[PDB]
Amino acid sequence: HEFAELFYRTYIVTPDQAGFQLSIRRNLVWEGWTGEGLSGEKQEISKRNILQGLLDYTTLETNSTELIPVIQSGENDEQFIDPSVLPAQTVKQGKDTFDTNFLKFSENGEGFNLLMLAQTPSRLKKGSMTFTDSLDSRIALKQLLISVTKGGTTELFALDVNRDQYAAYTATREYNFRLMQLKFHTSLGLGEESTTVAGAESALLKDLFDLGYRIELDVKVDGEMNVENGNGDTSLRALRLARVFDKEGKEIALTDSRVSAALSGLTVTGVGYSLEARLTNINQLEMGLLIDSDVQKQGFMIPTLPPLVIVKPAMVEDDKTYPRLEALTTAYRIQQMRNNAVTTLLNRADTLKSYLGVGVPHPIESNLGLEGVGQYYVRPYYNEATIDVLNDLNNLTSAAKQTDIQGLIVSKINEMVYTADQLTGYTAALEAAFSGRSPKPHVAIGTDMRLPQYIQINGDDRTVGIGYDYTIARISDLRMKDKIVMTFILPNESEPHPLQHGVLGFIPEYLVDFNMIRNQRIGREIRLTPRYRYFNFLPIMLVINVINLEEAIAQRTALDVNETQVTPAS
Amino acid sequence: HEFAELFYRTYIVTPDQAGFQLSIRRNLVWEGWTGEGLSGEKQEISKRNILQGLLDYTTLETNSTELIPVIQSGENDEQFIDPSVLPAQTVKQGKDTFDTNFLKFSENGEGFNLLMLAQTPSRLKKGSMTFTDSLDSRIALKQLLISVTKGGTTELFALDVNRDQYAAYTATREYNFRLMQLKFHTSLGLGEESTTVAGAESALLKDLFDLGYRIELDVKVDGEMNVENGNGDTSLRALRLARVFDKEGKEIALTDSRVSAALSGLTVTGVGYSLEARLTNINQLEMGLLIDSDVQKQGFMIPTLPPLVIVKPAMVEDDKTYPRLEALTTAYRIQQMRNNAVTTLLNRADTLKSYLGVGVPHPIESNLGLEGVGQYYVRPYYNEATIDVLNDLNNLTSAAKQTDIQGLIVSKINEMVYTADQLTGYTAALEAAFSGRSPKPHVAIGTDMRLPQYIQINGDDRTVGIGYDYTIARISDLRMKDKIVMTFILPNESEPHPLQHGVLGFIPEYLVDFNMIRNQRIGREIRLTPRYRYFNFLPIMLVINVINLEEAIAQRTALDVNETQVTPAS
Amino acid sequence: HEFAELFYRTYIVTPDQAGFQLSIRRNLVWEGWTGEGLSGEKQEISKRNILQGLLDYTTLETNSTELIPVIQSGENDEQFIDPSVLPAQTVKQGKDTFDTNFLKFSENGEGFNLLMLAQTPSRLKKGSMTFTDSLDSRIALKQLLISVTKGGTTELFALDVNRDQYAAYTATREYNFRLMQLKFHTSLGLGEESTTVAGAESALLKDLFDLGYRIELDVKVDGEMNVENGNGDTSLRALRLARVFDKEGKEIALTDSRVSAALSGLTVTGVGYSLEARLTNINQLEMGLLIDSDVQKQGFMIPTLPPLVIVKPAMVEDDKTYPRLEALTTAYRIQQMRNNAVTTLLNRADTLKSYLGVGVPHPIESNLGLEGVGQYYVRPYYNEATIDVLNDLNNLTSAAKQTDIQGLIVSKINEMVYTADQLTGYTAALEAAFSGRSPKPHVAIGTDMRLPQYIQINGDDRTVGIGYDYTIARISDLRMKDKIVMTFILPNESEPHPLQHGVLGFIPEYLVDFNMIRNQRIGREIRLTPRYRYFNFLPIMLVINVINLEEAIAQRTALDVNETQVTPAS
Repeated sequence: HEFAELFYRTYIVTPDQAGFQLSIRRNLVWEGWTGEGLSGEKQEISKRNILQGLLDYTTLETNSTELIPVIQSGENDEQFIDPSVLPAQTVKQGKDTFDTNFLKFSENGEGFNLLMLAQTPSRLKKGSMTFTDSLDSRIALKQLLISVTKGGTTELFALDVNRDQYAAYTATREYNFRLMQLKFHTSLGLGEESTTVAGAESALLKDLFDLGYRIELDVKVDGEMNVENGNGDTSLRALRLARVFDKEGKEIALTDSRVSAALSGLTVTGVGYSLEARLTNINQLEMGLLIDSDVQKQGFMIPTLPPLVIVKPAMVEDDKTYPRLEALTTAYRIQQMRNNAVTTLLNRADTLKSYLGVGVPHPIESNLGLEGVGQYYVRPYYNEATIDVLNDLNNLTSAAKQTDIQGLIVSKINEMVYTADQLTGYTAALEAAFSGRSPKPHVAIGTDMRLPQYIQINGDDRTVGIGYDYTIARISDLRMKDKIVMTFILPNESEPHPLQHGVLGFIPEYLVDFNMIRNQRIGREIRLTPRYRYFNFLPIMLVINVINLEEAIAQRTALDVNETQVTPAS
Repeated sequence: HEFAELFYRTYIVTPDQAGFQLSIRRNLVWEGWTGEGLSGEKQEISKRNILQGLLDYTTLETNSTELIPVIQSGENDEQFIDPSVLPAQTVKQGKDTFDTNFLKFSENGEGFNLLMLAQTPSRLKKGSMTFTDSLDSRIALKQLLISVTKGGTTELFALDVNRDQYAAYTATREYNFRLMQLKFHTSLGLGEESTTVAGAESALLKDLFDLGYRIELDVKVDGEMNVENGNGDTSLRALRLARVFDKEGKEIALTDSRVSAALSGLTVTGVGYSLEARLTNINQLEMGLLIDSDVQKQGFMIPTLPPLVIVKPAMVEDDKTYPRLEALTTAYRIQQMRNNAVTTLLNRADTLKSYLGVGVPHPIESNLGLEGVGQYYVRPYYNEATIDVLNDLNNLTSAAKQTDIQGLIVSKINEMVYTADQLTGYTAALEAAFSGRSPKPHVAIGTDMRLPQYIQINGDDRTVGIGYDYTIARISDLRMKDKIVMTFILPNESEPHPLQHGVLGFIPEYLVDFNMIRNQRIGREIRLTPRYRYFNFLPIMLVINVINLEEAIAQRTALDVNETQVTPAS
Repeated sequence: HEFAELFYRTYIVTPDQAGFQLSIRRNLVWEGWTGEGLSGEKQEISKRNILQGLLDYTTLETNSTELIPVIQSGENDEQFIDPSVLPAQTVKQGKDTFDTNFLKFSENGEGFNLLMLAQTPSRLKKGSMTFTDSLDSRIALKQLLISVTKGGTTELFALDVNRDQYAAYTATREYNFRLMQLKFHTSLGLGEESTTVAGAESALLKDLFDLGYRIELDVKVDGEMNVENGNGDTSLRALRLARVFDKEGKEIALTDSRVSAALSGLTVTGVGYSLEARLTNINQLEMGLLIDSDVQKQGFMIPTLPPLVIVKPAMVEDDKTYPRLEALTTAYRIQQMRNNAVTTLLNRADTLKSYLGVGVPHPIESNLGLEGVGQYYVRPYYNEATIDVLNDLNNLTSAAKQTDIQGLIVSKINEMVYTADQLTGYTAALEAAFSGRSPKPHVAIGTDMRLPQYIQINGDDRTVGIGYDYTIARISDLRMKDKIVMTFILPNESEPHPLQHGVLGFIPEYLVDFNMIRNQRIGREIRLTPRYRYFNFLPIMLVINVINLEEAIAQRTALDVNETQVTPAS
C-alpha cells in the first residue's frame, strides 16, 4: 500500500536468516583518558561524537603549533613593554595557562629571538628547543597598539592590522636567502566606532566623532625576521597625524580650524606590537587531536505471525464453489500491512512523547532506551502542537474560509517543521553522510482524508517548504481522524541506514496447501503464514492535533443575515 | 559545505609557491600637478579614476576645440551687438576664461571672420592662426535673440534653435567648392510656457497665455561662410508676427478681437545669434584629456594549519590492512573547511562595521586598510539594519502571520539591496569591466536554518530578485542564529578577480604515514597537515539581524478568542 | 550600454558620406484651392493627411455617384408626396445642396424615371444625362413612412427597412433581361421604445408599450423597375394589423380586452418610400476625391568632436610599455556614449516641454519647429505627472509598503501609457505602416536604478504590458536620480524610419599615429577622435517625476509601536 510504503520502505531478506544486523561506525575526538592515578575504579573515558561538531564550534579549535610570547618574571622583562600601561592578559594555548604581552620596539636596534620568547610549559617538559625547528612561511603583524594622549590622559587602541596585506612578511634577498622582510608603509585609519582596549569609545577624539570625523594616521614600521633560528628585530620608523575626512570623505587639511582645536596638543605614538607566526612543524613536536572510530551494532529479529486458513471440499469443487486463492491475498494485503503499520506508527508516537518529553532536545547519543540507531547521528527531539481552529479564527463570510483555514494550517506546519529542523541539525547530517550531491531533505506528510485540502495553498506553487520537497498520503483508518504525522525520510535509496525513518523486514512466505483432517471432516487447507514486522530508526516525529473543525466550518452557514435590496442608482 | 563554497570560490595552487599575486591595471585622468619642492613640499600628482565617470558627469567632459567668440574692447567690438542690450556673460572652457555675446546682423552685406574672431589665450600662447585651421563640416545656428517690443517696453527671449530640423548649414556648390550655405525659412513657436532670460513668463504676452494661446512667427534667416579661411556673413531677411493658435489647435487670425488688443503695435525684431563651430582638427593644436595607466599589485600568500593525529598498532601493515581512517578525513573537513569560513565571515562583518561606519559611502580608493582589491573598482559601503518583528507589525491571527512576516522581510531585503547598489554603482562596474558579455548581477543570501521560510514569497516567482538572481544557502552553525549576511558574487567564474567576493586559496596536502616514538610507545602515525586561508576582496557587505521573533510567533497563541456562536439565519 | 541603444539604434554610416538623409513620401488628399479670382496673392492649397483618417471617419467619404431624388419645385412635385404631410428635408452631397422627400405610392399606374427624377446642379453643369449610364444591379427600399390614425390623431413612423433582404431587388427576368421586380412579404414590428418621426415616444400606442407589448404589422409591397432606361413602378398592395405580442412571446388576439382598447378605429396606411439606387459609372461621369504624392527631404550632418590623447615616450617600442590603447577604449566608450546619451535625452525632454506643454495634443503636421520626422505620421504629445509617494498614501506597517508602492507606480504608469497612446494614435499608424504583420507596439522603460523594485508586482505574469511588451533598463547616472523617461520604439528593425524614436548616426573612427613635438618633447602619440551625434525623430515622450519617495521609505521606520503583549489563551 502507499501509506506503508511512504514511511517504512520495503527491504526483502531471503528466508534463510532470522533477521538483519546493522553496523554503525562513529568518529570521535579523544582528548585523553582518566585513570593515570590508581584507585581500583572504573576507567572513565572522555568520549564525544564528532558529529556534534556540526553545531558547536569549540569542539575543534586547535592552536598548539602557534607561536605566542610567554611571560617570565625576571628573565625577559626587558624585551617587553612595562606592565604600567597594560597589565598581563590571560590566554589558553592547548591545556596550558600562561600570560603574554606586547613586544617592545627596538629603540636602538638590538634584536629578539622568537624561539626563546615562546617557551610554553608543555614544551619545557618536552625538551629544550633545537635547531631543527623552523619558522613558517607566514609571519605577520596581527595587532598593533597606539597611545593617544592629550593633556595627560592616555587612551589605548587595540587595532587589528592582520587584515591589511602589507602586514604580510615578504621574502627578501638581502642577507643570504633566508631573511623575511616586512614592508608596512600605509595609512592607518582610526574610525568613529573604534573602541578602547577595555571596550569603550574614545573621549579625547570624541569631539571630532560628534561631528562624525575620521582621523587618518600614517604609520611607518619596518623589521626583519630569519626563518632558521628565530633571530630578528622590528623597529618604529615614523608616525604622524595624516589626514581628516568629513561625512562625504572630502579632504579637510590639518591647518583647518575644524580639527586643529581638537588636535592641538594631541600626541600619537607607537608603543608595542604582536607577532603572528608558527613553526614548519615536520619535527612532530606537537600532538594534535586523537581521532578514533568504534563499531556499534544492533540485531533485528523477524518473527512468525498467526496463520490464516481456508476450508475446502477436498475431493472436488476447487475452482468455483468455495473461495479461490485471491481471497487469501486480499485478506493478507488488507490486514497484515496497512492495519499493522498504523498501530506501529501510533506506538512510535506514544513512545517518543513518553521517553523524550515535549519540545526538548538532547545531546547526541544521550539516550539508550529508544528504537533505532539514529541517535548516533541526530539529536533526540519530539513536539506536539494543538490547533484550535475555532479559537484562532473568526469570519462571518463563508467565502474566504478556505483561505483562512489553509493559512493557519500551513503556517503551523511550516513553522513547526523548521523549528524541529533547526533543533536537530538533520540537514547537516545528510550533507556530511553523502558525497557528490546533497539531496534536499524530504518531509513526509501522512494524514487522513479529512484535512488534505487545507495543506495545498491556492494560487501558489511552493506549499509546505522552500528548502523541502513533500509527499502527501491519505489513510482510511478511524484512529487517525484529524491527525497530522510528519517525519524525515529518504526518497531514493532502498537500503537500511540510521538516516532512514523506517524499514519493513519482509520474508517471502510460500503458500502451504495440503489436506488435513478435522473433527469428522475431510478438507484441503491452504495457508498463509506471514513473516513481517515494522522497525523504526529516527527518534524524530512531529504531531498536529486539530479539533472542532466541524464547528468552524458550520459557522459558514451560521452567520447572521446581511441583506441589501434598494432601488438601483445610476 | 554548500555555504562555504558559495561565497569563497575554490582556487587550486600547486604546492611549490607560497601564494599568488594579482597585478591590477588602473587607468587615470591626469588633471595637473600641485605642490613644488621649492617651498618644502613634494609633488602630489592629482589623478582621478575614469570609472567614477560612471557616477559623475564633469571630470571627463571636454570642449577644447569648439569655437566661441571672445570679447575685448576696440578690436572686435564692432562685430558684436551693443553691450547695453544684454551684458556680457562669463563662460569657461579649458583653462581660459573669457566673455562672449551675440553677433549683430549684417545689414550692408558686410560680415565677419569667425575663425580669427575665436582665438582664446591658449591658442595665443601657441602662435596666431596661420592658414592651418579649418572650419569643420558641420555649421549650425545656436540661438536667436528676438526682442518683443510693445510701446516702450522691451522683452528678451532666448530660443534654442540647434534642435531644429533646418538650423544646420547645408552644403551646396554654386560657388567655390568650400563655400557653405544656410537656408532657414520656418516658423518658431513662442508658447504659453516659454520663459524669458531672467525668468517668469513675459508680461506683454501674459494675456494670451492666460487664455492658453500660442504665437507663430515666420523666420527668414540666410547666411554664407567659407570653410577655408573663415570669410562669412549672415543677414536677417524677414521676421513678422504670422499666426495665433488656440488651445485645441485651430487658427485664429491676427485681427480677431480675441488677440487684436495684445498684438496691436506689437513689434518683434531679431537682434543676435550664435554659432556651433569647431576646428576640423586636422591640426593637432589643442590636446584633450591626458590619460595615464598605473600598475598596482598585491601579494596573496598561503599559510599552513595545525595537524590531526591517529594512533595505530605498529607491527602490522597499514598499506593493505585496515581502512585509511575515513574518520580522519571527516574530522579534517568539519574542523577546517566550515568553521574557519564562518569565523572569517563574521570577522569581516565586524571589521567593516568598525572601519567604514554605517550607511556612509566613501569615494573610490579613499582607504587602503580594507583587505582586497575591489576598492579600486567599487565604492566602499557598509550598512546594517535591525528589524523588530513585534514592534513594526500588528497581528494576532495565526493564519496571516507568515504573510505579514514575509512582507516585512522581503521589503527590507529589497530596500537594502537596491539602496546599497545605488550608493556603490556595482552593475555599472560590472558592465565597464567586462567587454563582450555582461553577466547579470547575482545577489547572495546566506542565513541560518530558521528564517528561510520568510525570504521567499508565496504566490510569486520573484522573491528577492526583481532585477537580480539569488541563491539561498543554509548553515547549521550556532554563531549565525537568526542572522542574514548579504553580498555580491559572480556565478560562472573560477579565478581570483577584483570583482570576486573572496577566494579560498587551496593547496592540497600530503597524507603522511610513519612510525614515531611517543613516550615509550611504538605506534604508526598518520598526520594530515591542512593548509589554506580565507581571503576577502569585495569591500561591501550587508547584514540584517532579526530579534524578538519568538514572541511574535507566540502571538499566534496569545490571541484573545473572538468567538461568535449565533443561531443560523437564512 | 543598454540604456543607450535601448533608446537610439546604432545606425552605421559610411565614412565617405558626411551624413544621412531621409525622404518621406507623403499621401495627401486634395480638397480645394482658393483664389481662382484675380488678385495676385499666395494661393493656399488645402491639403490634409489621410493618416489623420485613422482617428476620424469624415476624412474620406463620398456619395456623389449614388442617385438621390431631387425636388424641382413646380415641375415634378406630382411624383412627390405632398409636403403638407412632411416638410422637405435637405441633404448634402459633394458641394451641392438640395431638398429631398419620399416618393409617393403610385396606384394610378404611371411611374417615375429615377434617372430624370435625379440630377444635381453639378450633373446639370456637366451636361444632362442621355442614357450614357446604366443603373446598378442592387436597388432596395430604404425607408417606409406609415401613418397611424386613431380617433383623428395621426402619428408618423419612419421605419428603417434597408436591413431586410426581401427589400433587396431580386433579379428575375420575364419581360426584359434588365428588368427586376420587388416582393416585400414580411411583418414589421413596432417596439415599446420605437421613436417616432417627431423624435419621442408614441402617445396612442403608449398604453400597450408601457405594459411591454409589441405590435406586428404585416406589409405586402410589390414594385417593378428596369435598369435599362430608368423605367419603374411600385404599388402598395396590403396593410393591416397582424398580431400582438406580450413581453414573453405568447400571442394575444385583437378581440382580447388588454389590447382592443388601443386599437379601436386604428388605421395604418403607408404613404411614401425612398430608393437606394446608384449609377454603374461604366462611363465614369463623376469625379471622385483626389490623392496626390508629395515628397519631403531632411538632411542630417555628422560632425567632428573633441579628441583624446595619450602621451608616450617615443624612441622605444609602442608595444609593451605605457597604455596599449586600453585606456583609450574605456574612455572612448564611457565619455562618448553614456554621458552624452543622458544629456541629449534630458535636453530633448525639456525641449518637448517647452513647445508642446503638458497634456495638450496637437493636430497632425501642426508643428515643424520640433526635431524629427515623426510629426508626419502621429500627433505630437507631451505629458508630465508627479507622484507624491508620502502624500498619496497612509500606512504605518513596514511589511505591506512594498506591495502598495508597487501597485501605485504600476497603476499610474499604465494609465499614462494608455492615455498617451489613445490620444496619439501611434498604434494605428504602426499598423498602417506595414502590411502582412503588425508588431505589437513596444514601450521602453529607462529609469534610475532605485525604482525598478516597484515596477514589478509580485505574482504578476503580465506586469506593465497588458496590451504591449516592455523592456526594463537601468543606469547609474546621478542626474536621473528618481526619474522615469518613456517613449515608443521599434525593436525588430534597425534602420532609420519616421516611426523610430531616435538613431545614432555613428562613424567608425580611425586611429591616428603622428609624432608631434610639444615644448621640445619627443613623445609617441595616439589619437582616437570620435564623430557621432544623437538625434530625435518621434515627438512622443512621457516622464514620471517621483519625489519625496525616501521619506515614505523611512516611514517604514516611523510607525508608532503597536504592541499586544497579553497572556496566551486557548
